Amino acid sequence: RFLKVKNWETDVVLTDTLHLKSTLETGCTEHICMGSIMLPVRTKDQLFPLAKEFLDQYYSSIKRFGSKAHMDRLEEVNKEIESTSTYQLKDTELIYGAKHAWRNASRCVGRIQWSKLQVFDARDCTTAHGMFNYICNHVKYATNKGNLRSAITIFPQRTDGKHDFRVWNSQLIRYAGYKQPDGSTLGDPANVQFTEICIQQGWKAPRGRFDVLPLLLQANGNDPELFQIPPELVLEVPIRHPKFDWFKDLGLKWYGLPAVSNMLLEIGGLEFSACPFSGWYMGTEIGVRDYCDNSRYNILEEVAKKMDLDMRKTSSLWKDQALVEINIAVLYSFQSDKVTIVDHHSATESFIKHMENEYRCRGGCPADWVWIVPPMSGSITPVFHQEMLNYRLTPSFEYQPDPWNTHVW
Amino acid sequence: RFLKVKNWETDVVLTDTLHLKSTLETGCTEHICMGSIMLPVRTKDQLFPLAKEFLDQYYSSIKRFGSKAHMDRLEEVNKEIESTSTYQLKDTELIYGAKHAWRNASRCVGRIQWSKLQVFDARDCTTAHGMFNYICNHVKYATNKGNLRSAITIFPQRTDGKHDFRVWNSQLIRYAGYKQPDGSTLGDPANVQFTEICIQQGWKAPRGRFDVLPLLLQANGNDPELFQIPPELVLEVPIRHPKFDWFKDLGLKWYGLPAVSNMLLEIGGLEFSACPFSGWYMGTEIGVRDYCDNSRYNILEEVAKKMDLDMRKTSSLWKDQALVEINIAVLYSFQSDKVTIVDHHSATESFIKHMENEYRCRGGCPADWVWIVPPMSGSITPVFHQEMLNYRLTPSFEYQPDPWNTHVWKG
Ligand code: HEM
Ligand code: HEM
Ligand SMILES: Cc1cc(N)nc(C[C@H]2CNC[C@H]2OCCNCc2ccccc2F)c1
Ligand SMILES: Cc1cc(N)nc(C[C@H]2CNC[C@H]2OCCNCc2ccccc2F)c1
Ligand SMILES: C[C@H](O)[C@H](O)[C@H]1CNc2nc(N)[nH]c(=O)c2N1
Ligand SMILES: C[C@H](O)[C@H](O)[C@H]1CNc2nc(N)[nH]c(=O)c2N1
Ligand SMILES: [Zn+2]
Repeated sequence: RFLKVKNWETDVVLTDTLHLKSTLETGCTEHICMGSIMLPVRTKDQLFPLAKEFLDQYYSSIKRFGSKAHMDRLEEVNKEIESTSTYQLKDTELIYGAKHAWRNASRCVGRIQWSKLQVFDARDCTTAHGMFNYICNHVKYATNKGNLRSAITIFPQRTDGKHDFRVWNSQLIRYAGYKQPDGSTLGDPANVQFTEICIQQGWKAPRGRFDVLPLLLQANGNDPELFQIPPELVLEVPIRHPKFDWFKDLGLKWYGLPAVSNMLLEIGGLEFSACPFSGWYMGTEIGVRDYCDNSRYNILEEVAKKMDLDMRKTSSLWKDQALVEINIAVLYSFQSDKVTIVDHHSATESFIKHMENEYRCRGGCPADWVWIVPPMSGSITPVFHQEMLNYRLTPSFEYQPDPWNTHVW
Repeated sequence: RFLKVKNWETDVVLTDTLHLKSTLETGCTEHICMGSIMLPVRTKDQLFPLAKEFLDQYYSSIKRFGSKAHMDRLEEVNKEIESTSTYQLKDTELIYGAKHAWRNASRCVGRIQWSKLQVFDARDCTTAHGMFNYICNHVKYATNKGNLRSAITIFPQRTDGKHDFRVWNSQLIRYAGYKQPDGSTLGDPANVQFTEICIQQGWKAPRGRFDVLPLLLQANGNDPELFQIPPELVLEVPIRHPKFDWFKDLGLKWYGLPAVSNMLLEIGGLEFSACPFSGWYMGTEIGVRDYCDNSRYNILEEVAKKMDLDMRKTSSLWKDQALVEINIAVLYSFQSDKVTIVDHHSATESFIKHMENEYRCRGGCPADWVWIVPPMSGSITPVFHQEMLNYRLTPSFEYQPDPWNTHVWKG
């Protein structure tokens, strides 16, 4: 019932009690571990337990548990659900809920930052043009001229499930991908399907390698609509290397603002299906994953060639050498252009400190080791040596089906 | 039931049915995943089912399930258990068992090789001197002048748990570690406690940075005895770098033969508490873990110093740079001396081919992602992108308590 986690580098042992407050299921059983699997409406009856659980933790958090104001709010929400089949969160609850969904995100190494989140309440939004406005304002606020600030914008909650708000983009800012007669892929291969949806809905694709995609926004269950984000709001960084003068000629760039927009925020049983949120990048996300995944920009081969490495045999570690250089360049470029970025050493060191705070202050910290350990140089980061327990707490961010599969036109 | 795994790089989807044969528990529940936890006397009653399950598996593998020989062997083992409380494996069953424990080892990336395992049957062994002789022969056979061959030596099984055979070394070949009065460590800090035991038992320590430890061997529940492996049997590689000529002057070397000696082999309910096994290295085990863990040789700083990397900010990626150079050095050095080694790209690519094969022919391949993914350059290896299912099959290799924690000293 009480669980221990050990760090094998430092011998520090922490005791987890927070897992006993775990609501949702993991995918694992006593017979099988699904730890490495990527992906493993509410009737009146289901909603009240969920609301009570949430309000209890909320009132506890402001040191008012069992107070008249606590009991009063529980009755008010109970009455509202009994009458309307749903309920509305107070601003204070919504903010607490959003901060806690981030605090609970077991796959996020950046959670030391969880209490500094700007929450933009977009529950009064009714159209896609309204959504576009809210999103530009979020983009501009979060970007802050390179001095990035964490933010989330929360559109109206699901009702009967036929009037869903959705941002169809997987992130607010991404690059288009196009299949060519050639048989190869121009731009980002991850976005080929989405790019085609944009085209089939009207978008004039410039057909380049780094074309910022249009937002495709769905309000109130309606057909989604296209908008170009003002370019002056999309802060991009040209990638150069501090030692290699040829690096700029690869013609690489990335965007400054990582902003996930396809997830669902669950607070007190309510479901916010459009809740784009953003922070700032850890360097490896771009340099290792975006640039080097075989199925992404896949640039290792071109870079290795320019370095004049021996690509005859895997054992020369030519991939590993090129990988480090690409990642030095990402960090140097962002740092030179004064755009907030964190390297994997710094971010994992901060996460270990955050785990210790959470264990000391909350009795635990759900973490998914498979996600938390950076995709390069794993064991030279402290997280590699840290046992982590993974479990699901609410409020939470959850995955949801891509809208093009669900939506009826 | 069927469980699917997806490779996110290739979109190849595989279907597991083999998990239906898993008996042991994982540590996980519906409410918690213990996937990153390092470590998550049998009665007759519990023994016959375990024997039967094993012999059914063996007899199926040789295409003799339900034969007279299968039935006679069940009857014979049954009778042996009831009368003597245990039983003895036939040589053939021991071989099959040890190969399968390797095939089932979900933390092992090298399992493409599982069917090529030399099994040395050391069940007639009775003394520590006998164990020493068996282990020297294993070392010489496995080493094979650098052309490494996988092998395992299997000492007598547990009886009442008061008469255990144990190799106290965690690996047959490892370097001493010595804690100095000033709190620094000479040699391998992983081996400090074990080094202290060896010293106390009477080992004369040379006190250098790469002193091969003596074997500390326990037979039949007796107090363990020290033995020095003949140095001519301990193949070592001096580490140098193909471009950096100062690399040699770091004074680094490593041994060629990775040989785990502290695990317990379970076959058909029987427990082999001393079963040292060996293969060949994947470079990262030495270049990443042994050399660069903060709690091991910890050479990153000195290497990066000598490379004149910018060390004042982690964001220069100096550690990552020095890490790649060290790992190039390890593979170059082994290759130059003709000692078998595999790089992490080759080994993971082979593992994925092994895993796909296993899914087709066996219905699955239990794998622990946390261990299988290499400790550098994770996502440029194909295993990073491969979903894996982890479950426990027998025969198996298991952890067991360090023997200095449990041994009853006879004096
Ligand atoms: C402030 C700087 C932040 C850093 C450095 C950071 C770091 C990261 C990284 C490296 C990942 C893994 C992404 C991947 O590999 O696909 C991630 C995932 C995630 N983060 Fe953060 N994060 C930050 C801010 C935030 C914020 C502001 C939120 C929510 C308000 C958030 C919630 C999440 C969630 C829910 C995931 C899992 C996403 C998924 O499953 O695809 N993070 N974080
Ligand atoms: C032949 C070449 C082999 C290679 C390249 C290889 C590779 C590896 C590696 C890299 C590990 C992880 C070690 C660590 O990080 O501590 C490992 C673990 C393991 N291997 Fe292998 N292996 C080989 C042969 C063998 C053999 C012959 C056996 C037994 C017959 C074996 C059984 C195991 C077991 C039980 C583990 C888990 C060890 C633990 O939990 O500490 N492997 N293998
Ligand atoms: C808020 C935030 C900050 C930060 N530094 N990084 C992120 C993650 C963003 C930026 N880089 C990857 C992207 O994550 C979204 C996709 N998450 C991984 C994923 C999940 C399901 C399916 C596919 C897939 F790639 C989000
Ligand atoms: C047979 C074999 C081949 C091969 N290439 N590698 C190995 C593993 C050996 C050599 N390198 C590390 C060592 O692993 C032994 C123990 N594994 C780590 C471990 C397990 C439990 C607890 C702590 C701990 F560090 C074994
Ligand atoms: C199959 C495996 O779970 C998958 O490749 C994971 C591994 N770890 C990851 N870790 C992070 N941070 N992001 C990812 O996309 C992944 N992908
Ligand atoms: C806490 C964590 O499980 C631990 O550090 C693991 C991670 N993955 C590993 N993987 C391998 N191959 N060997 C190891 O020792 C470890 N250590
Ligand atoms: Zn699990």
